[PDB]
Formats: sequence, C-alpha cells, structure tokens
Amino acid sequence: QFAFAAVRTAGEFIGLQMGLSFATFVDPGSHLNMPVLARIMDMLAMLLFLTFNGHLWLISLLVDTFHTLPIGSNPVNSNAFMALARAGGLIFLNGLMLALPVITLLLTLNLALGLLNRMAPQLSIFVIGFPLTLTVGIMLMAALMPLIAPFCEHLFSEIFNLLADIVS
Amino acid sequence: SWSLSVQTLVFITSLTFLPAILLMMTSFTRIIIVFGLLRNALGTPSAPPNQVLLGLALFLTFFIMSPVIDKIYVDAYQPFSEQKISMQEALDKGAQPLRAFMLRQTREADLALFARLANSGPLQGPEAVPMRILLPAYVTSELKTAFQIGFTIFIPFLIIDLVIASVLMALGMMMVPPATIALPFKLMLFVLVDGWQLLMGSLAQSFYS
Amino acid sequence: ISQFSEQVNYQRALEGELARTIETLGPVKSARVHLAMPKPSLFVREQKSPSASVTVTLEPGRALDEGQISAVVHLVSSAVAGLPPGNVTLVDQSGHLLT
Amino acid sequence: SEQVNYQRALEGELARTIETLGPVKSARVHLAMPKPSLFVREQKSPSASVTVTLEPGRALDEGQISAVVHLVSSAVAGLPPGNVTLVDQSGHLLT
Amino acid sequence: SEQVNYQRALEGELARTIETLGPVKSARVHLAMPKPSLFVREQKSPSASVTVTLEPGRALDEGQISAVVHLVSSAVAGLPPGNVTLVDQSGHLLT
Amino acid sequence: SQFSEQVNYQRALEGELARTIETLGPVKSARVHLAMPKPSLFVREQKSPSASVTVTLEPGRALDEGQISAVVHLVSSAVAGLPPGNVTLVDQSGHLLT
Amino acid sequence: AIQGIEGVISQLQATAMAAVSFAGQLHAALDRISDRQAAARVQAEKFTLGEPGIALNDVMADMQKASVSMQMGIQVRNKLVAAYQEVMSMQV
Amino acid sequence: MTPESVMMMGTEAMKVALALAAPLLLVALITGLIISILQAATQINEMTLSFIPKIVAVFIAIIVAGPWMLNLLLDYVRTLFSNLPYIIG
Amino acid sequence: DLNDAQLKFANDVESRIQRRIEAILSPIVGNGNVHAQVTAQLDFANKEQTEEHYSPNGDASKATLRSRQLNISEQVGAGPRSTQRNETSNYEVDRTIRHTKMNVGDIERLSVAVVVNYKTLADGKPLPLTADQMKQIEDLTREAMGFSDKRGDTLNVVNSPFSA
Amino acid sequence: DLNDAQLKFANDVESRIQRRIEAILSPIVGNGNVHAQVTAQLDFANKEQTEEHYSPNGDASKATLRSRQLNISEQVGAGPRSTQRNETSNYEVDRTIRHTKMNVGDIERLSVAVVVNYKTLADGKPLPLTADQMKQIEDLTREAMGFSDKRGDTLNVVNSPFSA
Amino acid sequence: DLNDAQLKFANDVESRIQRRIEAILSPIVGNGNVHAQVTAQLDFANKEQTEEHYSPNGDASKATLRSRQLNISEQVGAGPRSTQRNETSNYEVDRTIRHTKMNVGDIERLSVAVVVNYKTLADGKPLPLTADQMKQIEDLTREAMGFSDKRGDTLNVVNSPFSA
Amino acid sequence: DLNDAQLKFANDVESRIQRRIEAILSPIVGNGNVHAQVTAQLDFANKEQTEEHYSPNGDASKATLRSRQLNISEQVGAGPRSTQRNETSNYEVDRTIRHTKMNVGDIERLSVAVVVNYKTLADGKPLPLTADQMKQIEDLTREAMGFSDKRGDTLNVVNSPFSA
Repeated sequence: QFAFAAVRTAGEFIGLQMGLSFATFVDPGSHLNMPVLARIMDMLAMLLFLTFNGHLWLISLLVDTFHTLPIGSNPVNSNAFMALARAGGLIFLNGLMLALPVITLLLTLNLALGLLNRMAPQLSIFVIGFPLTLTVGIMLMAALMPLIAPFCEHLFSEIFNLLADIVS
Repeated sequence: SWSLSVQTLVFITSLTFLPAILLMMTSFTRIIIVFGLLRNALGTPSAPPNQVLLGLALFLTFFIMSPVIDKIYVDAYQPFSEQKISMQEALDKGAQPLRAFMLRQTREADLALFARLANSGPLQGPEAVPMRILLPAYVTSELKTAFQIGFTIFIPFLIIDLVIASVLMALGMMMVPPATIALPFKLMLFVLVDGWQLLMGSLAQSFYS
Repeated sequence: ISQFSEQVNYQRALEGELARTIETLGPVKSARVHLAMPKPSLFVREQKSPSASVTVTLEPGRALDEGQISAVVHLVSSAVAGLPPGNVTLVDQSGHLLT
Repeated sequence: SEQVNYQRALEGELARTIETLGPVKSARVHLAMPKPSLFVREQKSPSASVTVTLEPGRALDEGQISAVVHLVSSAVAGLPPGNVTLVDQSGHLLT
Repeated sequence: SEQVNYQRALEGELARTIETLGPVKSARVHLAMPKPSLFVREQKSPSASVTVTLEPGRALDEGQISAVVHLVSSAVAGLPPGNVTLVDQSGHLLT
Repeated sequence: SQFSEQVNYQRALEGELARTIETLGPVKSARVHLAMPKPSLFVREQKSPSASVTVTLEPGRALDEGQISAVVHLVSSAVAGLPPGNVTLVDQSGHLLT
Repeated sequence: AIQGIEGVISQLQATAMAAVSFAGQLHAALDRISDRQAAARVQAEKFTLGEPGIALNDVMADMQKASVSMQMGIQVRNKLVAAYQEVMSMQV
Repeated sequence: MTPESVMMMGTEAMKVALALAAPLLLVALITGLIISILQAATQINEMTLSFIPKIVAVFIAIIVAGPWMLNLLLDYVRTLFSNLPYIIG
Repeated sequence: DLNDAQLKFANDVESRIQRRIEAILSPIVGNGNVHAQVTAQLDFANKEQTEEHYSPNGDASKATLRSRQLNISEQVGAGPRSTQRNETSNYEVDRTIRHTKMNVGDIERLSVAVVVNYKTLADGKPLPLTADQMKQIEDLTREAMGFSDKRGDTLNVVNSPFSA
Repeated sequence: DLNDAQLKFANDVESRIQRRIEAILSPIVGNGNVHAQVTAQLDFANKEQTEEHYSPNGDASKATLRSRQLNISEQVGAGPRSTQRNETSNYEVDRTIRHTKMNVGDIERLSVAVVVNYKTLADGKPLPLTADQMKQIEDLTREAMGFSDKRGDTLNVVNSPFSA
Repeated sequence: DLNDAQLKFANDVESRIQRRIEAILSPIVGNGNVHAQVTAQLDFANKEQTEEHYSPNGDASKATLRSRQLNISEQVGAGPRSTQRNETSNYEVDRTIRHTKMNVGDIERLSVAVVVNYKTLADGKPLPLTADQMKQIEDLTREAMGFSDKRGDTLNVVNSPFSA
Repeated sequence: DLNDAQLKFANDVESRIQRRIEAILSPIVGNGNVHAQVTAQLDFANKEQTEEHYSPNGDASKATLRSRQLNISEQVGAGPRSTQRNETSNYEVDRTIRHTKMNVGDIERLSVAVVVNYKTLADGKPLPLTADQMKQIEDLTREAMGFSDKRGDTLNVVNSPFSA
C-alpha cells in the first residue's frame, strides 16, 4: 500500500499547488478538502497495478514466504520492522520526484506572478494568478500523465524487492 | 448408484451452497462490484438501496447465464430426471458447461500462477486444467475485470468535480464546497447519457465478447 | 533519469569498465562487452541466467592462452550478479569462438 | 517509447560489434522482442535476424557463423540461439 | 499513435535492409499486426507483404527468397514465416 | 536516487580497493570489479557477492603465494559478506593467480 | 480422445522424469453407507422372495445395522453443514 | 488493457476536462487582467471591484458556450461507456 | 493455393527421381540414348494415430501380481467330500502407448516409364540391345526409383530406336 | 469463385499428365506423330474420419487381465453331486485411434485418349504400326498416366493416319 | 515449405552416401571408372512412445512380499478330515518406464545402384572384371552404404563398358 | 536445421574414426598405401528410463520383518486332533530406483571399409600382401574402430593394387 500512498501524496501536492483547496492554508483540517487530483492519480495507479498483475505477484509472495518463514513458530529479528517503518520515507521521497516534474515550473509561474506584483501595487494575485495557474497546472500535468507509468513500475519494483529483502 | 436416502441427503446438502455458486462461480461478482463502485462514484452511498441493486444484479445474471443453464439442463438435468444418468454422473456432466464459461472469461496469467502454486505438471492445453486451478483463476480474473470496469467508470465523475472546483476557484470562492455543487451535475450527466442503458449493455457485452 | 534509464545507464557503465580491464590485458588491443540482463515474470520459476558476449581484438599475432580465455571468463562472470560462466561467449576479431 | 528506444539502441550496438569483425563491412540486426504465453502448448520465443555485408570475397568461417550466433543470442535476454538467423548480402543463409 | 508510428518505423528499416541486399533496387514492406488478447483463447498470427524491385535482370535465388523470409519473420514478434509474402516488380510471387 | 547512491558507493569502494592494491610493491596498477547481489520481487535467496581483481605487475615482479592470499583477504573483507572463494585475481597476461 | 491419449502418454513421460482427499473420503463414506443399505435391502427382498438359506434373523439385524449407518451419515452431514455455515459467517 | 492504453485513457480524459474548463477560466482571467490594467491606469485600488465583472462574464460564458460543453462531455461519456467492454482485461 | 504447392512438390519429386535414373543410365547406354519420366501418387492427408498394446498375462509364468487371496477348503467325510477354492488375483500388465503423426507428402505408389535407344555401330546399323543388358537396365532403374512391392510400384523399360 | 479455382486445378493436372505422356511417346513415335488428351475426375469434398479398432480377446492366450475372481465349489455326496463355478474377469484391450483428414483435390478416376500417326517411309507410303509397338505404347501410357484399377482408370490408344 | 526442407535433407544424405561409396571405389577401380547413385526412404513422422514393463512374480523364489497372512486349520477326526488354508499375499513388483521420442529424419530403407567400367589395357581392349573383384566391390559398397537387413536395404552392382 | 547439425555430427565422428584408423595403418603399410572410409548409424532419439528393483524375500533367511503374529493352537483329544496356525507377517524390502537419461548422439552400429595397396619392390612388381599381414591389419582396424559385437559392427578389409 505504501506505493499508492506515495502516488496519492504526489497528486495531492500537485493539486494543492494548483490552489484547488486554499481553505487548508487558513483552516487546517476544517472538514473542507478535496484532493481530486490525488484521487485521479490514485485510481490511475490502481489501474496500472491491475495491468502489471501486481496482485498475482502478491499472492505468489504470500505463498513463497512459507519457505522463507514456515508456519511453525520461528524466532524473529528487529531493525527489520524499522525497515517497513523506514519505508515511510519512500512515500515522501518518491512523491517529491513525481511533483518536481511540474511543481518547479509552477514555482516559476508563481515567481512570474511575483514580478507582476512588483509593478503597480495590488491589482494582482487572487484576481489574475489563480485562473492562469489553474489552467497551466491542468495542461502541464495532463502532458505529464504519460510520465507516471515508468515511475509506477519503479515504485512497484522498489516495494517488491524491499519486501523480499526484509521479510527474510 | 446410491440409495434413495443417500441421494436425497446429497441433494439437500448441495442445496445449501447456492450462494457460494452464485458468488464464486457466476457472473454475479463483476456486476455487484461494478454497481458498488458506480454508487461510490455518483456520491450517493445509499441511493439505489442495496436491495434494488441486488435484484437488478440477480436479473442481469439470470439473463446472462441463460445459455449455460440451458446447456446444463439439456445435457445433465434432463437425462438425470429421466433415470438415464445416475446422480453421481449428472453433477460431472453439468460441471463442464459451467467450467467452459468460467474458462473463456479467465486470464492466462492467473491460470499460469495457479498452475505453478499447485506444483502441478505442465498443462499443454486447456483440457488438462482441473477445477481446483480454474476456480481461483476465474475468481481473480473476475475481480480484476470488475475493478478495471469500475475504475474507468470513475473517471468522468471525478473530471466533473475537477472542473467544478477549478471554475469555483477562478472567481475566488475558495470556501465553497465543490462536492455539493458537483453532485447535481453528476446526477444530470447520469440522467442524460442513458446512465443505465449504456452501463447495462456494456456489462452484458463485457460478458459476451 | 527514469528508473529504467537508471538501470540501462548502470548496464552501459558496467560494460564499459569490463571492456576497459579486458583491454588492459597484454595481448588485448581493444575489447567490447555486451550484457543481456533478464526479466522476472509471474509465469516462470527459475529466472533465466544473464548472458554476456565479449569480442576482443588482439595485438598482431598475440593469441590468447587457454588460461587467458579462462581468466576473461571468470572476470566477466563475477562482474554480473548471478552470471553462470557457461553463458559468457568470448570471440576474437576474426570471428573465432575462444570459449 | 522507452522500451522501443532500448530495442533500437541494442540493435545498433550489436550491428556495430558485428561490423568490427574483420570480414564484415556492415551489419544490420533486427530484434523481435515480444510477450510469451504459458500453457498454449507450443508458444514461441524472442527472435533475431542478422544481415551482414562482407568485404570483397571475405567468406565467413563456420566458427565465425558460430561466434556471431553466440554474441547475438547472449545480448537478448532469453534468446535461444536457434532463433538467430544470419544472412549475407546475396541472400545466402549462413546459419 | 505511438503503436502506428512503431509499425511504420519497423516497416521502413526492414525495407531498408532488404534494398541493401545486392539484387534489390528498392523494397516495400507492409505489416498487418492484429489486436492482442490476454484471455485464454483469443489469438491471431500477424502477416507481412514484401514487394521488391530488382536490378535489371537480377533474379533472386531460392536461398535469397529464404533469407528475406527469415529476416521479415524475425523482425515481427510471433510472425510465422508462412505468413510472409514476397513479390517482385512484375507481380510474380517469389513465395 | 537511492539506486544512483548505491552505484556511486560501489564505484568508490572499487576505486579505494584498487588504490591500496597498487600501493603494494610488485603492483603497478590495479582494477577491481564488484558484483553486489540483487533483490527479487519473489523467492528468498542470497547470492554471496563476487569480485574480479586485475593487477598489472612491475617488469618481472611476480606476486608471492602469500601476496595472492593478502590481496584475497583485503578484497573479501572490504565487501560485506564476500566469501574469499568468490574473489578472482588475474595478472596483465591473463594468468589466474587465485 | 486422440489428444487425450497424447496427454496420458505425456503424463507417463512426466512420471518417468520424476522417478485421498476430503471430498474423496466423503464420497467413500457415502458409497459405503449406500452399499450397506443396498445389501440389506437385497437380502430382505431375497427373503421375501422365498429363496432358501436366508434367515429372518440376519435380515432383521442387517436392516438394524443399515438404519444405524444411515443415522450416522445424517449426523455427520448435519455437523458438516453447521461448520460450513459457521465458517461462512466469519467477517473479513 | 496495456499500460499505454490506460495512460492514453487518463490523458484523453483530462484533456477533455481541460477543454471543458478552459473557456470559463480564460474568460475569468481576461476579465480580471482587463480590470486590473484599468485600475492601474486610473490609479484606483479596491480589491472588491475586480470581483464584480468576473461573475457576470463567467456566467455569460455558460450562456454562449454551455451547449457545446454539454454536447462534448456527453459524447465523451457515451463513447467511454460504449468502448468499455473492449478495453477489458 | 495449397493445391498448387502440392503439385509443385510432386513435380520436384518426380523430376529428381527422373534425374537419379538418368544419372546411372547415362554412362552405359550413353547421353541421349535414354529417356525416363516419373509419375508419383503422393499422400497429402493428415493422419494422427495412437496405439495401445497390452502384453498377454494368461500364462501364470509371465503374469505379474500385486495381491492374491487363495482360500482353500477340503472337508472330507468319494463319499461326502466338499472342496471349495476361492481365488482372487489382481494383476499388473505391460503397457505401450505409441503416438504417431504421419508426414504429409509421402509417396504412396510410384510408376516409372523408361525408354532406351538402339545401338548404331560404326557402320550405322541400329542393332538392338540384348536380354542381359535389358535386365541390367531394369535392375538399375528399380534401384534408382526405390522400387518396393508394399507400395505397389510398377516399372516398364522397353527398347526401341529413337526418331530423328 | 472457388469453382473456377477447382477447374483450373483440374486443367493443370490434366495438362501435366498429357505432357508426361507426350514426353515418353515423342522419342520413339516422333515429334507431332503423337497426340494425347487427359480428363480427370477429381475429389473436392472435405472428408474427416476417425477410426477405432479393438484387438479381439476371446482367446485366453492373448487375453490381458487386471483382476480375476474364480470361486469353485464341488460338494460330492453321479449321485448328489453339486458343482458351482463363479468366474469374474476384468480385461484390458488394445486400442488404436486413427484420425484422418483426406486431401481436397485428389484424383478419383482418370481416363486418357491417345492417338498415334502412321509411318511414312522414304517412299511416302503411310505404313501402319505393328501389334508389338502398339502394346509398348499402351504400356508406356499406362506407366505415365499412373494407371490403377482401384480408381477405375480407362486407357484407349488407337492408330490412324493424321490429316494434312 | 517444410516439404522442401525434407527433400533437401534427403538429397544431402543421398549425396554423402554416394561420395562415401565413390571414395573407396576410386583407388582400386580408378577415377571415373565408377559411378554410383543413392536413393533414401526417410522417416519424417513424429512418434512418441512410453513403455511399461513388469517383471513376472509367479515363482515364489523371485516374488517380493510386503505382507502375508497364512491361516491354516486341520481338524482331523481319511475319516472326517477338515483342511482349510486361507492365504493372502501382497506383492511389490519391479517396474521399468521407458519414454522414447524417435528422431525425425531417420533412414527407413536405402537402395543403391552402382555401375563400374571395364578394364582397357595398354592395347585398349575393354577386358571385363573378374568375379572376385566384383565380390570385393559388392562388399565395399555394402560397408560404405551401411547395409542392413532389418531396414530392407538392396544393393545392385553391375559391370559394363562406359560410353564415349 | 537440427537435421543438418546431426548430419555434421555424424560426419565429424566418421572422419575422426577414419583418421584414427589411418594413423596406425600408415607406419606399416605406408603413406597413401591405405584408404579407409567410415559410416556411422547414430542415435538421435531422446530416451528417459526409470528402473525399480525389489530384492526377493521368499526365503526366511533373507526376509526382513517389522511385525509378526503367530497364533498356534493344538487341541489333541490321529484321533480328534485339531491344529490351527494363524501367521501374519509384515516385511521390509530392499529397493533400488535408477533414473537414466540416455545421451543424444550415441553410436548404434559402425561399419568400416578399408582398402590397402599392393607392395611394389625395387623392381616394381606389385607383390600382394600375406595372410598374416592381412590379419594384423584387420586386428588393428578393429581396435581403432572400437569394434564390438553388441552394436553389430562389420569390418571389411580387402587387398588390391591402387590405380594410377
């Protein structure tokens, strides 16, 4: 599940830089939040996982962990648990990269808007910045959609070989 | 053949597993998963009440499994009822059309995986696959197909919410919830494009294709 | 750099260094190493063993010793995780199979 | 695209090494890398076609035919030599 | 689009190598690659049509026809040779 | 990326090992190649890492049996879980010293 | 089938290279119970027929044993169904 | 079924979303920019007078191009539901 | 389509048999002093066959057994004798499964017509050949054509002067 | 459509049989002194056949057995004799399944008409041929046409002077 | 397609047998004074066979046993004797499974035609060979061709003067 | 494809046997005064075999037992004697499983043809060899070819003067 968590994180951050849910910056956790991009890329990731037959692999590995770890009570290790907990870093680390391919340009766009506000005071931002940045984010990440699939396979491979290495 | 008491006992016992046959060997799973996903999509978790959707799914399954049931009746139930085929052979004769229907809709990858997990020998043709391999392969294929159908179903209902939120945000109304605005529009869409006829026909084709 | 790109680049780099060491060998004037690293699939049991093809150009008349062929085999096999020597092919500049 | 590009780059390098063989003036490698099917009785497997242009009269030795086969087979994950075809500039099958 | 483009690139390179073959002045390759299916039954084998223009009087040898067949078949994942048609500039089936 | 970090670490270890091997009297230049094992998306299995060491000797400076031994020990120790028997040592002429 | 015999020879080759179940047990138990009941019924019909050598004692005792075996099968079926219902009631 | 088909599915869907939302967003942006440059020219600065014409312009946008959006989205959904049983795996 | 391929296959087989006959008939009779033509009845029918054979076990010496129950009773009171023998035997038998797929394009029946010339001496008189030479030609043609009696092959070699 | 393809197939077969006959009939009779035409009754009917054969096991010597129960009782008191033999035998039998798909386009019945010319000597008199030569021509034509009696082939060779 | 490959395979086999015969027949008879041609009936039918053999255990000396129950009763009162023997035996038998896949392209029947020349001395008279030399040639050809009687091989070597 | 590889394998084996024969036949007969050719019938059929053998245990001395129940009763009243012996025995038997995969490419039957020259003395008369020398050549060729009788190997060595 960690991989889908990472994809959801990247999608939610792209959406938040869209300005889609501005009420979280003023009222954190105020029952008003819609990470619709996060849901879009979450279901796209689920479709990709279905395509790459990840669930069959999961079932096969569930079977295989017997040979490594038999039903009979066997002694257990420690830092191994940390590994799964340390996998919590991946959700953030991989999420940053997916965003990076778009947030950076969005950042530049916001920087550009700043240059416009360095001119005649007020009369900018909250009136011209939001629609422009929304449309730019939309078309940018619409073009960025073909990019997730190699990253999707990368995420699945990372989770799978981490599982294989640490379960043992 | 078995004594009449044994035959009656076996018949009564086998009458118990009807929900299991409906859920794990029939077209019911894909339809019910698609209906649940669609209900999750429109934003009304209690709209068509579970009983209405269950009845519609039962009627759809009855209309879809009609040729398989007909073949079972003509090949197994008719000779058994006319005392031409014993009780212990009618089951074997009737399990073959259902097996064929389950096979066509299954997937190679699942079949290969469950042929490997059983440590069985090579299966050069589909005629060597037993039921112990086809059952979970068919179940997994049905689950994956249902989830694929539901996840491509989900996309337009999230697209509408995305555009609604963006339009609301253009004008600075940042404190307006987008879901409350999007729900009537999602209902309007599902009304306009024959929401149910297209879905019904698509599911029925999805079986016969 | 994509995850796939990262791998392909790793493969290219390994090929380069291996060719480099092979060339440094006295009789060898230039080396070319091609690696075929395989793919795990949910429809097979033992993953296919990686394979390597090594082409050497020798110095005028510098024929490689049986031990020279052997040592080349060992080096290439070791440099590739799970490379079974028997899957290393060594060929000269004239197309003679040395392995 | 990433895969197709991998294919093109590999084909290129293989042709390159093949040309770097004394008797070979130019080489052309075509790879057919597909997806297999389990329990389909006789499935099939990856395949390669190699066309060589030789230097005037530079006939390839049986060993030369063998070494080309080995190299091409190794460079393709799970390429069974028997699925490598080697042909000359006149259309003679060398394999 | 990505697929169609891949198909037209493969066609181009194959024609290219075929023209390389001495007796061949120009080649034209048409591929028919069918819809894939991941079920447990649906499957169809692709097909190829190859038209060659020969140099004045440069008749292709039997072996030559054989090598063209091999190359085209290998370049297409799961192309059964028997589904490769080779024709000359006059409409003679060399197959 | 982590993978990039891992590749860099492998390269650095190779470099330092070659360095120490050269510093040795009879050795003019060294080249170390490490093959660290890999993870699988299924099935448990260790693949004891492997090393290939190529040495170029000074004109006529043949390595002692003890020298092969010491090279073996150093390379094996520098690689977590490297079984000596998986270290190959070769000269500039292609003679296997191990 | 011709292809079926091909598969048989293939499995024989598999055995060469290489060199019962709960449903089977239940089928065996049902067959045993039915065979006992049929044997008792056939002996009863033979006695009713008037054929010599068949004693009423044996007929009545065999009918008794068949009834006991039928009741055992009924109890096993009842429990087995109860256990299946219990397992299917588990919430996942 | 192939991941290329899936990612194409997402792209075309979200380009449809872009086409649906582009007229309204662009009209609002143009109105805001025009009102802002007029404010800069006249040296008038209140953050509320830019919000007034934006609503009217965006609401007119549905009057003029609304049928086109409604016809495009219905066609997209109809085609998606019709092609659903051919992209099954 | 396929029929033309089969016909070309038959033509090539016939031509090669003709050439093989001509090759041996040339050195002794002479170039052009021999002409032969071959026709071939071929087999283009796909046949698949599975054969099962059981070794007989009726003789107690070659019979292989797994379990055997032999109840013997003799209550002697011939008088009031009472013999009773209940024998039950379970056997294991030898088994041979052969699966055969016949080749498409095999030869069913080959008939060959060969004609030889006369012998024109230095004078020019067309002297006919002898019986021994004719028998030698017949034997050579039978060898070249792969003559067999199971197939039903027929061969006819006649001697006649060639026309101008 | 398909009928035209079948007809062209028949025409090619007939033409090739004609050419094969002419090839051997030319060297002895002479160019143009022989004309032959062939008609072929062909088989364009798709047939599929599955054959099952069981080896007889009525003789105890070739009978293969898996299980055999032989209860024998003899209560001698011929007097009050009482013999009783209950024999149950389970056999395993040889089995041969043959699956055959006949080729489309086979020849059913071939009839061939051949006409030869007379012999015009240096004077020019059209001298007819002899009985031995006619028999030789008949044998050669039978060999060339693949003459068989199971098919029902008919051959007719007549001698007559050709017209101008 | 495949038929042409099979035919080329047959041609190569025949040519190599021909060359092997010529190689030994050359040093003694002389270059060109010997000509041979080979035809090969080949096997292009895929066959798969599984063989099961059970060692007989009817003799008590070679019979292997796992469990044996022998109930013996003798109630002597021949008088009122009463003998009863109930014997049950479970055996373990030797078993041999052989799986064979015959090679495609094997030789079924080889027939070879060889012709030798006469001997022209310094005068030029074509003196025929002798019986001993002919027997030697026959033996050498039999050795070269791999002559066997199970296959059904036929060999014919005749002596005749070669034409100019 | 594979057939050509098998044929090349056979050619290499035959050539190496030929060279081995020539190597020993050269020093005594002389360079060029000996010619030999080898043909090899090879085995390209994949066979797999599993063999099971049970040691007989019918003799009480070599019989291994796990459990044995021997109930013996003798009620003497021969008079009214009553003997009863109920014996049950469970055995453990020796077992040997052998799994064999025969190599592909083995030699089935090797036949070799060897021809030697005559002896031309200083005068030049081609004096034939002697019986003892011929026997020595036969023995040497048998040793070189690996002659065996189980295979069915045939060897023929003849003496004849070589042609110019």
